[PDB]
Amino acid sequence: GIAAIKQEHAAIKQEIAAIKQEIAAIKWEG
Amino acid sequence: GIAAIKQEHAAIKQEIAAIKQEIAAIKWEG
Amino acid sequence: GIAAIKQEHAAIKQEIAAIKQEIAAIKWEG
Ligand SMILES: [Cu+2]
Repeated sequence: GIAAIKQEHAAIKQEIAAIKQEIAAIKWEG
Repeated sequence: GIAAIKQEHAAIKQEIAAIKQEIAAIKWEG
Repeated sequence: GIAAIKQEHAAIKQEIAAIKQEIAAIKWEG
């Protein structure tokens, strides 16, 4: 139902935030 | 409700499109 | 409706998995 969808949004939003962190590291590490 | 979920989909979809643009720049800039 | 939302989640989840594959290739190819 709606609650299930909202829980999958939050997971997707955490997948995206981590991707953004990896992208930053690819550009700036070192 | 459903409308709220659809508005968070559209935001997620814009987060992803920008990520794809940054990935392209990482590979091809210069 | 809910089914439509679930179909857009699955698409988003495939967009993310491919992004993760491209990120891995950027780091490790070669
Ligand atoms: Cu969603």
